[PDB]
Amino acid sequence: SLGASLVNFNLTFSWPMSKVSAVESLSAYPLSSSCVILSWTLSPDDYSLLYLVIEWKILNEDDGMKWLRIPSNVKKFYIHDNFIPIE
Amino acid sequence: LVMDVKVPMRGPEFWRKMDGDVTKKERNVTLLWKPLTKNDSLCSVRRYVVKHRTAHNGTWSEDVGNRTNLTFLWTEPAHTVTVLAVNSLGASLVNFNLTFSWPMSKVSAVESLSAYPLSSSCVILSWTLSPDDYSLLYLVIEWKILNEDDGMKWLRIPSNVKKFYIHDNFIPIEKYQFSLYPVFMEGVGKPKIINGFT
Repeated sequence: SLGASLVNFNLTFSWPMSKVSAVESLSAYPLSSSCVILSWTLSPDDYSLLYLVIEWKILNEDDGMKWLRIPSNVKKFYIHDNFIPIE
Repeated sequence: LVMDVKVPMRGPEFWRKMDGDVTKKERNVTLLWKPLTKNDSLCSVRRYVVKHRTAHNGTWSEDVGNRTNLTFLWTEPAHTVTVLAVNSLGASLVNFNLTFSWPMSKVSAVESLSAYPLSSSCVILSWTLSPDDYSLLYLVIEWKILNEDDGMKWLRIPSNVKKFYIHDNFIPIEKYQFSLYPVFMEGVGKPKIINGFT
């Protein structure tokens, strides 16, 4: 009612930029049936890496998208979700 | 005042418990079913009638009263049994017929079976089936603590599904043996047996 949000996030779409990688290594370990630790080592970035986005889904599925934003200043993350053991 | 308005819709779902040595042609079959809900039992059920069917003794009906259990001795190679829920106005219209046949007990329908502990009281069971030649009505999953005598519980699974959710207070320290029994018109099929925790 008083105005717009002050701090806002900007996301650019660019196909050549979609060909630029920043993650060297990525691994996931199921800490529990709902908690999974995601570890990653990042390459030395030339373009400004604002943050990361982790997308998890059932493998070999069109839908089921679940995404979470991760700060670019960390190396390990805890993903909490009603994970399906079979999939 | 609640009085039975009509005849019951469908009969109860029942399974068998086997007692006796394998070498015995004659063995005790303990039929176990559940009481019918007001959706099926309508208002009240006065008794259950077990109508048998054999190639020699023909069809004879046995009343078990309100009991949901009935043990009968099976000797003939083929023996069909049907259960009807009789109320103040009549018996249950739709009734399941289950056939016992030792050769037909060697017919398998499940290609692969697996169980997964969704939670302490939730387990998902998945299965892939062989392409059936005999007429398959449904499946019957029997789960019990592995290497135990009693405590087994069974559920009727529709044959059209490939996954089933079983919600029971399983013992986490005890591994459970799951036995999925394919039910055919010709008789009970050969089960698929797996072992898994919960």
